[PDB]
Order: sequence, then C-alpha cells, then structure tokens
Amino acid sequence: PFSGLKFKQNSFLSTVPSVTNMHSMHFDARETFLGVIRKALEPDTSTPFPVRRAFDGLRAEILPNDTIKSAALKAQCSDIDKHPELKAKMETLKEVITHHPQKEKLAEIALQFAREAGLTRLKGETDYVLSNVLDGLIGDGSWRAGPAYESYLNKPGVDRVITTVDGLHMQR
Amino acid sequence: TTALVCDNGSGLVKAGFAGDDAPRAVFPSIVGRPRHQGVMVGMGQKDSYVGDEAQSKRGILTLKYPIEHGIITNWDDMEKIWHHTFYNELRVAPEEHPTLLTEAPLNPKANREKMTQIMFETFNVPAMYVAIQAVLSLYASGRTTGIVLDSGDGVTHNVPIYEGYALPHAIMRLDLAGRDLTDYLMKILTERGYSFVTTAEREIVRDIKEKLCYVALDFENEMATAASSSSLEKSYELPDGQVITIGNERFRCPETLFQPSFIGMESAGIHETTYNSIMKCDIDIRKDLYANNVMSGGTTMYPGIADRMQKEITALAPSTMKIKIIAPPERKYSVWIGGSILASLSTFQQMWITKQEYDEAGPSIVHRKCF
Amino acid sequence: TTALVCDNGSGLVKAGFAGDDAPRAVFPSIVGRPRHQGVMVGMGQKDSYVGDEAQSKRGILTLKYPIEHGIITNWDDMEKIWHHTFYNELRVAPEEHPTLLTEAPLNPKANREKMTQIMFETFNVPAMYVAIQAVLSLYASGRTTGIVLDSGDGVTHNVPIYEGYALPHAIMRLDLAGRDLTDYLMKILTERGYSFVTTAEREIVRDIKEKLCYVALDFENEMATAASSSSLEKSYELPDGQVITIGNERFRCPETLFQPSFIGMESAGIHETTYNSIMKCDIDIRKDLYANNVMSGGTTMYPGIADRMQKEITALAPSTMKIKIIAPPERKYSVWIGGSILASLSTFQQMWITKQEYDEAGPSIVHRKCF
Amino acid sequence: TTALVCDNGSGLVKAGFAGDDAPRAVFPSIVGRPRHQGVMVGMGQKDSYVGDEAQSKRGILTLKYPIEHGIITNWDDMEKIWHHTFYNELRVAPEEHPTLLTEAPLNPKANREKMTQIMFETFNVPAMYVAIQAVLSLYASGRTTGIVLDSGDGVTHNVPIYEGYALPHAIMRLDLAGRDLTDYLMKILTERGYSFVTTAEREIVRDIKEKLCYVALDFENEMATAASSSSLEKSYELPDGQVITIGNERFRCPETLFQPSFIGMESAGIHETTYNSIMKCDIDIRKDLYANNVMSGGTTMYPGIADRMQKEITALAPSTMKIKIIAPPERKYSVWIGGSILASLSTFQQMWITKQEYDEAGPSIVHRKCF
Ligand SMILES: Nc1ncnc2c1ncn2[C@@H]1O[C@H](COP(=O)(O)OP(=O)(O)O)[C@@H](O)[C@H]1O
Ligand SMILES: Nc1ncnc2c1ncn2[C@@H]1O[C@H](COP(=O)(O)OP(=O)(O)O)[C@@H](O)[C@H]1O
Ligand SMILES: Nc1ncnc2c1ncn2[C@@H]1O[C@H](COP(=O)(O)OP(=O)(O)O)[C@@H](O)[C@H]1O
Ligand SMILES: [Mg+2]
Ligand SMILES: [Mg+2]
Ligand SMILES: [Mg+2]
Repeated sequence: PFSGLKFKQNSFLSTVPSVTNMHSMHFDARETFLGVIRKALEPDTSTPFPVRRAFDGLRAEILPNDTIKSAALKAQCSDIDKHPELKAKMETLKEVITHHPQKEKLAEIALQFAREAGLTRLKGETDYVLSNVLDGLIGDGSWRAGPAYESYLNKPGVDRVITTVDGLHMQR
Repeated sequence: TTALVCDNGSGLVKAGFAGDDAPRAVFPSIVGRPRHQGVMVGMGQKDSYVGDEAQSKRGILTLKYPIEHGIITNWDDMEKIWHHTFYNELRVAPEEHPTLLTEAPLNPKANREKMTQIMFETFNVPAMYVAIQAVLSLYASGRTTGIVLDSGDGVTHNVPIYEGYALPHAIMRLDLAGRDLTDYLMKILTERGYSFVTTAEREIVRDIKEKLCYVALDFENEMATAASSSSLEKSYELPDGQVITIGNERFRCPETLFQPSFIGMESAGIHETTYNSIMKCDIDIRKDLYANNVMSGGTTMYPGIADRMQKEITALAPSTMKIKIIAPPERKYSVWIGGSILASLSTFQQMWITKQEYDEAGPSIVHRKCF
Repeated sequence: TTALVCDNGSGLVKAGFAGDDAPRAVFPSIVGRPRHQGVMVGMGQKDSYVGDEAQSKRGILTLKYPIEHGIITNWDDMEKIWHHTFYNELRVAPEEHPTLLTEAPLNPKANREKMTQIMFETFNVPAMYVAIQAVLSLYASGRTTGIVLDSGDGVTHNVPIYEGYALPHAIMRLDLAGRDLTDYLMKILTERGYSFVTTAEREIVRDIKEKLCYVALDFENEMATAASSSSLEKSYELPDGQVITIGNERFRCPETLFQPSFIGMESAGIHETTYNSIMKCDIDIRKDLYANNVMSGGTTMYPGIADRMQKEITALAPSTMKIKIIAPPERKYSVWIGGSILASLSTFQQMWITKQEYDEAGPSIVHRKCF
Repeated sequence: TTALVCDNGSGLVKAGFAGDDAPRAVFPSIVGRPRHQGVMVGMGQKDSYVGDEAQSKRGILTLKYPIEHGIITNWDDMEKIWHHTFYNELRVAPEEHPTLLTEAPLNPKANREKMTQIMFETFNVPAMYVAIQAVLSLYASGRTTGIVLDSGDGVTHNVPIYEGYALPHAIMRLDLAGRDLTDYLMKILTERGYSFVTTAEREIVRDIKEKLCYVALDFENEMATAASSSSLEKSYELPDGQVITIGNERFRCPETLFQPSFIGMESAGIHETTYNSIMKCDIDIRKDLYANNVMSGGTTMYPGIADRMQKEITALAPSTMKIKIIAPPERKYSVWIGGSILASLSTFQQMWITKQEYDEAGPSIVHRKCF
C-alpha cells in the first residue's frame, strides 16, 4: 500500500538536537525523538499524490505535532487491545519504517537518544507507540535491557596519582 | 469582512490587515531551538523560540531558516511561524478573516499545493488566494505597464507586464539574493581576521551588511580609491564591545548582484537578466518596458543601486531609448502594499478560493484558479 | 517532611533545614586524634574528636582535614563527620529526611558515586541529590543570568550561566583557595621570626589571616607605603599571651589570588580566569555576563577585593562595557542559602534520586539525574 | 641552487630540501622561557629555548605555541622558530636558497604579507612562494582530481580539485584539530582523577592521545562494550613512574571530530563538512570526487578513522556511487612531500616571487602571484 515512497536523504539531520542539550534539566527526549522520526518519514514530491496524502493522514493520526494530540494519543494507547484499527495502523507504520533507506542512521540516533537523554528509562515499560517504532529501527529488541552504563566504584585502578598541582597541596 | 495579507518571504515575514497603508507586524522568519545545557529549575521549558524572541536570545539558540531560496523546506517550522503570526502578532482569529499569500514564479507545484492544504485544513481559513509577488509590487506602484525587479532574501525574479498582460515566456528567476550576499560577506570578512561561523554571527554579519554596504558606480574605479586611501573605511561595534573596520568589503559584497561569478555561479548579472527579459517580449512594447523599471524588495535598498542599474541598462539599451528607474522609498514593502490594494478592490472578491470549492476539487485547484 | 541541606565544604560543614534563612550548624571539618599517652584514668577518653570539640583540645591533638582540593580522601574520617552532623549537630534521624549535597564542578566521578553509597546504605536516607555549588550560589542571589566565582577553602571555580542555560565548555577550575593562602602566610610569617609548624598552629595562622588580611587596590603603591612608615602595622595576641606585629604581610597574602606565581603555580589569577571564562561564551551574551559577576565563599570576604576585581576586569574588557561586581554581605553562606531555596521548590521535587531508583541502577544513577 | 620547503604547521615544523623524499628536520613548534628563579651562577644563562630543547626542559619552562589555529599570533617567537630552522636544524644560509612556505585557505591576508616581509627583509631570501597546504597534499598522491581533507594541529580544511581546477566557493574551513582534541582529553581525564593543568602536562596528555586513542566504527556499541567489560582498558606510565589507566576515553576523544557538539561548537562533523563541500561543486564532477577522497595530516592517523569516514559518506551519498578513501601510510608528510615535488618541477621556476619583484610592488605582491 506504500510502494515507491521516496524520502529526502538528509531531511532529519537538521532536527536532531545537540548532545549538550540532551542533558537539559527540562528535556523531553520522547517528543524530540518522535519529532526526528516524523521529519525522517516526510513524503517527497516524487511520491504519487494519492499515496502521499494517505501516508500524510496516517502520519498525522499516529505522529502529530501538537502537544495535546500527542498526549491524547499516549493516554488512549494505554489500553490498546480495544483499538484494533490502531494496531493495523501501527503495523503499517512498522512495515514502512523497517524498509527506510536511512535505517542505520535512524537506529544510531535512537541509540544516542537512549544513552544520553535516556529515551528508554522504563526498560520494557515504554509507550506502545515508542515500542513499535524502536522495534522497527532496531529489530533485535535488545533496547528492553538498557544502555549498560559504566561504573567507577569497582576500583579497577587504585589511582594514587599525584600530579604537579596536586603535589603542592598534599596532605599527609 | 476585513482581509489579511501575509507576505511570506525567506527573510522577513510582513503581515497586516488589508486596506491599510503600511504593514503592522514585521518579524524575521527564524525558528530557534536551545543549544546548550539547561541547569536551573524553572528556566527553560521552551522547546522552540520563534520570531523576535529568537533574535533576543541568540546567545543560546540555533537559528534555522524555514523558507530557504523561496521554497519552503521545513514545513513544521513554517506551521509554527504561521501560528505565531496569526495568534500573537496580528491577534486575530484565522477562521474569521480572509487571507492572502505570496509566491515567487517558477516554484514547484507541490509547494503551493501543500500551502493550500495547510491553510484549509490546520487553520480552517474561510478563503485564501496565492498571488505572484511582482504583480502585487506593480499594483502598489500605481501603474499598468512596466518590468518589475523584485529581489529579497531568497529569490530575485523579473516579470514584464504590459497593459495588464504578463508574458510568462519572458519571466526570469535567479537564486541569488540577500542571504547569498551575507554568506559571501562572511567569506570575505575572514581576510581581516574576523571570523563568524555560527547562526547568531550570521545575523550579526547581516546587520553589518544592511548598515554599511553600498553599490559603487564604477567597481574598478572604486577599488582603486579604497586601495589608495582610507576614506571609504568605516567602523561598526560588535555586540560584545569589540570594534571592527571594513574597507573594500563595503562595495565588493553587493557587487555579486552584478557579477554572480564571485560566488561561483555561471549565471549572468541582474542587469543583463533584466535586459534579456525585455528582449524576450514583443518588439512594440520594448519602448514602454524601458521606461518603467520598477524595483522592490530589501536587497534593492542599497544606496546607489538604482543609478548603477540605470547606467548598465543604458549601456545595453539602444541609444535612442529612454531608461527610467522607479525606486519608491517604501519599496521594502511594495509587495505588501500591492497585496493590500488587491485585497480591497471590488472586482477581486470573485477571484477567491473557498472551502466548498476545495472539498470538490482538492489541492489541485490552486493551479487552475491562480497564476 | 522537611529536607536537609548539607554543604560539605573543604573547610567548613554547613548544615540546616530547607526553608531556613541561615544554616543551623557551622563547624570546622576536622577530625583530631591524640598524639600523647594518657596517664590519668577515671575520666572519659575518646579516640577521636570531631568539629568544635576537636578545636578546643587542639593543643593535644593532631588535626586532619578529610577533604582536600575539593575531593574526599579519608572516607572513614568523612563518615564520622556526617554521623556527627546528623546526630550531634542536627539531632535528627537521616532515615526520615531527604538530603541534598553539594560538589565542586569537574570532580572525579568516584567521589560522587561514594557519596551516594554512603548515604543509601550507611545512613539509609529516603532520597538524595548532588548539585553544583556554583549554581546554588546563583539561586540565593535571586538571578537567572551571570557568571559565578565561588572560592572556598579548596577550589576556585567559574560557571557562566545564561537564562538558566550553562556553558560547560566555559567552566574554569583552579586549586587555589583559602587553605593555600593559609599555608602561604605560614611561610612569609617566618620572615619576622614567627614559626608555625604544628597543625594546631595552622589554626592560629588561619585566624590571623581572617582578622587582619585585606586586598590592596594597587600592589606597588601599597608596598611602598608599608615600606615607608608604620601605618599599616597591626597587633595580634597569641593564645599564650605573646604579641605579634605584622606589616606588609597583611596584603601580600591575598595577592596570590591575582598573582599565583608566588606559590609556584603556573595558572593565571582569578581576574584573568574570570575574563577567560567569559570569552569562551557566545558573543551575544558577553554584555550581560560583564554586569552580573556574582561572588560567594569565604575566600571572597577580604576587605577591598570587590574593588580590586572591579578595577582589573575593566582593564581587560573593552571601554564600552560596564563592569558590576556583586558581593552581598552574607556571601559566606550563599551556597547553602541557595541550597535551602532549591530544596524548597515545588518543581524540584521530581528530581530526587529515590531509594527505589538506586537499588535498580546502582551508584551510577547519580551521573544521570545530577549535572 | 636547491630550493627549501618549510611547512610551519600549527604544531610541528617540517623542513628539508626539494627533491628529497622525507623532511630532514621535524621538531615541535614551541618556544619556552623559564618560570623559576635561578640560583647557580654560570648555568642559567639562556633566555628561551626552541624546539626539542624546550621539550626536554619542559619541567622548568612555560611552553607557548607561536601559532594558534593556523594564524601566527606571536611574531617574535615565529622569528626565533624560523631562525632556528634555517641555522641549527638545516645548517644553511637562507640568503642562498629559495623557500616555499605553506598556509591554510581562508587565512587572514595580513598573515601572508608579514610572512613575505619577514622572509624578504630579515632573512633576505632570494625568492619565496606561498602554497595552499591542501593543494600540495594532492601533488604527493599521483593524482590531479579529488577532494583533500587536511587536518593538522590547528586547522581542518577541505579543498575540492577537479582536473587541476579548484572550486574556491566550495572550500570549507573548520577550527577543530589536534590541539582541541588534546584539550578535550585533558578535560575528560579528570573524571578518573587525573588532573593536568600545566603546559608540560598538556604535552603529556598529547603524547597519551597520540599513543592510545582510536576511532570507533560504531560509537554506541563501543560505549556499551567498554562499559560491560575491561577489554578496552590500557595502561600508560607517566614520566615519574606513576601508572594511569583509561577506558572509554580512548575513543571518546577522537569522536569530537564527527560530533563537534561535545566541545561546545555548533559546526558539523568532518564527514558532513566533506559532503557539503562536495555537494557545492558541479553536478558532473561529483562522481569523480566520491572516488578520490585524499586524507592527510597528523590528526588523520587515528586507527580506523578511514573506515569510519567511508561508512559515514556511504550513509550520506546515494547508493549507486562508489566511495573510496585514500589514506597512504605517509600522510603525516603528504603536504611536505607535495611541496618538495612542486619546487622540483621545471615548470615552477617561473612562478617564484623574486626579490626585485617584491621591491617594486611591496607586500601586496604575494596576493597576486599566489592563490
Ligand atoms: N537597508 C538595507 N540595505 C541593504 N539590504 C537590506 C536593507 N534592508 C533589508 N535588506 C536585505 O533584504 C533582505 C530581505 O528583505 P525583504 O525584502 O524583507 O525580503 P523578502 O522579500 O524575502 O521579505 C535581508 O536579508 C536584508 O539583507
Ligand atoms: N573574613 C574573612 N576574611 C578572609 N578569609 C576568610 C574570612 N572568613 C573565612 N575566610 C576563609 O574562607 C575559607 C573557606 O571558607 P568557606 O567559604 O566555608 O569554604 P567552603 O566553600 O569550602 O566551605 C576558610 O579557610 C577561611 O580561612
Ligand atoms: N599517531 C597519531 N594519532 C593521533 N594523533 C596524532 C598522531 N600523530 C600525531 N598526531 C597529532 O596530529 C597533530 C598535528 O600533526 P601535524 O600533521 O604535524 O600538524 P600540522 O599539519 O599543523 O603540521 C599533532 O598535534 C598530534 O597531536
Ligand atoms: Mg518578499
Ligand atoms: Mg564550599
Ligand atoms: Mg600541516
């Protein structure tokens, strides 16, 4: 139903934020990531008009831009088993996402969002609309585990390093 | 009821109520997202600054231009800008006021189709119309014959109009405008140790170009004078207190309008483009089109550009013909004034596009009803 | 429930409850152990003393600072001070009150990870959080923009913040603060025959520095004046009754803050660092940063230091800008005062690191929820 | 007579005779002066050290780089550097040999005029010529078509050349190179407790970066790999016998080349800069440019950076195009080898700027006869 959908190669590059802004105190990693995904799937002119419109309508229903629309969709998606039409629409979105020519860049951007801003901190309890999207970008499903951060308390190196500035004001 | 005119250009968004002499809201078409980390509670909670607040807080933002080279690219940013214009600057309800938008010639059809779809679906506008910018400019000039040179921040275009009959086969478009001049000035201020690489620095260099540059009558003669003495050099104060002085960059920056070879383009200068635009029309109207060079847009505001235009066209033109340049002082807003005129003429209210028509024909109606 | 704010400085420990105006308990951060053999049985002898009680018996003890240059070194001694802080100074149970801690920027990550483990397991606090000291200083000042210079006992650092957004690449740190000055004064006091070698006597010198030292507006002119007459000489009474008189040592000791080469450091003075920190920020925010220099910490309490900083920054900055130095009279507790405010924000209550979250993620969770 | 070639890079000086396959003298471009007070007579009698001598005695010197981002900022130190290169390293009289110098594109024009003046007055060279570094790098590859990514200590720039013709409007320059990476590594080394603040410690950090850093093909999987085990950790011995161990910092430091946002810069990575520079050329030469990426400079020999660059460009380019990266093992001296070749050509002996030609025209002559 979505054959021939061509996209701009670098449409979504201008949307991804800076790494320093990921650690902002008030930063919605979910909304920024969904905006990047929304930009990544914009139909171009080469796509025929009817399928273009149909995909635009589906994208508007599932991936809106207004905050109230996103909140309403998330709230109505908690009990998703009573909306089989949403299931079908999400599956259709997955099928076109999984064949995106820029899947690798999208997957690495998703991993960067997960590691820096903590896109998936619920580690398997993430929103349904995020679950299928991430499954499309990365099909292994390993994002349920987590970024696997690092630790320093295991003392792999006993340190005890005293450089020039630390050698002056040395205590004991 | 009262009509709305919203001249969406690449550089500045000019909007206001129709039937008025001058615009009411002029704000740059810039959308800004914070760049650095936010560390203090309560400060932040603003994903995107758009309009003038995107110019106040330039230190911490990345400024993106939604409407590059005339064609809208980032449609979400354009939607934000339109929402801002309708709900904050004009303070009007979009569903209770007819609107009017502008577009350059030779644009992709998909652009205006998506424009109409956004206007009729997201905003639920009652009626709308898309007009080519230079015809509006001619409306503002109070004339019925002439050739118009509109040069803004994105696109420089020409259309020769004779007795209300435009000649589509003579329309010329050239993607060389204000933003290219600003970038060229950026590349040339490095020759004095001044470096500008970020978007806020882009706005600063654009301000320098607006406030100090001028068009030299004889580029070769002016270049000798600048290299001979220091009368041409001026001083500008950067926002952080440093003082810069620029010399031959004052008139080498706007020269790219006449010699697009400076930025590597193979196309010819604007004067020769205007000359060619006339030679593609019928022989009996060339006399009138020489005598009605109307020019509009911000990029046309440089001091002396009218005289250089006149001299170049006279050099190209036959000796008998009279070359006259019409440069009204308010030409920075000629397009908006023409939109205001056209939205208030009685014979225009039958050339609207209505939601009832939209539903029957779809987004394809715009090419059939508009030019 | 009421939150606890405990600022573990290098020199002093400031503790209290959120919502109060001043810390309830301020005691020195030293742990002392006897260095002689007891002979008298039948009286209470303790192996260690913490805080003020250690000061009163410093004639028989060996004082050790469990924090140096901003990083905690002796964890067993550090644990004692917290236990003294929670039970003997505050008379509270840490299992009931959340705690907010402070830390200098650019400290090793192992330092703050241990602070999480020693509070979720040794004391079993409901939740905790770690904040940058420089930011807390800005909160107490009732601002949202400026450049903060906090200099305490161990670390002098700068953190420029614009509209609640920090610039981490512009953060500066120097290991030059009050403890280094006390060691410098203890060296040049050997010029007149005064010797101080024991840790007990270093406390005496630290008191001499507080009550007599000041920053001269001009170093050369002051040096000539003190070398000409005996106007600047002042007297101090040692605890054994002996009297000491000092002359030019009064303003030579705090001069190291502007000329670090006295103590062998290759780094530049604080005024150059503050200027160097500003120039790493964006061009459009330098005007605001010049007029919002905020100071805090004990090392800033010297008489005349605000004027000397005001004079020096002006010379390096351009003549157009205005330099304003902000030194509120209670800046010795600015970090803690901002700590009480921040813990009292209703919006801040979502940023705590709960006990449940720690058991899921481990000590490394402090690196994600804390800047 | 035999020509001289002297590549006064930002970090290292390369010198030698034309026609030789490798430089004869390679020493770091640093001038140091003592910072402690000498005490033994007859031993401290020098004022400043140049090159390797400054590196050997860096424990008691303050090392300063006379070049910052490809632009010379301390001209007396540069005079010392050139004097040393001519006399103590090459042991030739500059008054008997023509010299060839190198410069990055888009450099301030005053920088090369003063170079010409210093060469033609202080050293009295018979003739001299200034060449763009990136163009020379292409000579020492046996090709006349390709895009050159030269990245040294100060400046990373791109120069696209097709069939011997350069497209100057497509030249990209970026102030992000080896020195910035060393500074970033110094900043993040404090996370493990290692603090380096002095210039000698800056040299130590630079050596560590040279010896233990590598570019990860996939950043996020590499970060997980290093955080899950200890396979990537490596040990380095500080000169005083202490041992330091680094982890993810091995591939985090070179990552700033592809993500400049780590160090607060807004510009895009080197791969995006290469792609943008290629896309600004004519549509008929992109296919050849994709197949002839030439990489040269000291910052280019991170292990595996060629594969990462190829992967990124493959992601950015269309599928049907073939991306080939050319990274010969001798790319630390590609610029110098090309300079040796060019001065050795028989068709170049007519483009030297002779002494007589400089006297007639002045320092402005170097702008006309050089690109
Ligand atoms: N006084 C001036 N002198 C020179 N250039 C100007 C002046 N005012 C505006 N400009 C240039 O005009 C450009 C856009 O002006 P405008 O005509 O509003 O564009 P548009 O037609 O796209 O709305 C700006 O980029 C600016 O560089
Ligand atoms: N009135 C004063 N004049 C000069 N120095 C002072 C004064 N009061 C305190 N100090 C010094 O300030 C230093 C640090 O105090 P404080 O601000 O508590 O540091 P911290 O920020 O580490 O808690 C102390 O070592 C003390 O010597
Ligand atoms: N093997 C290496 N790995 C990583 N970086 C290196 C290596 N060798 C040299 N460098 C870095 O390359 C930088 C620039 O070297 P060079 O090419 O001589 O600069 P320039 O082009 O200015 O002469 C040096 O500062 C050094 O830190
Ligand atoms: Mg316009
Ligand atoms: Mg403190
Ligand atoms: Mg080089």
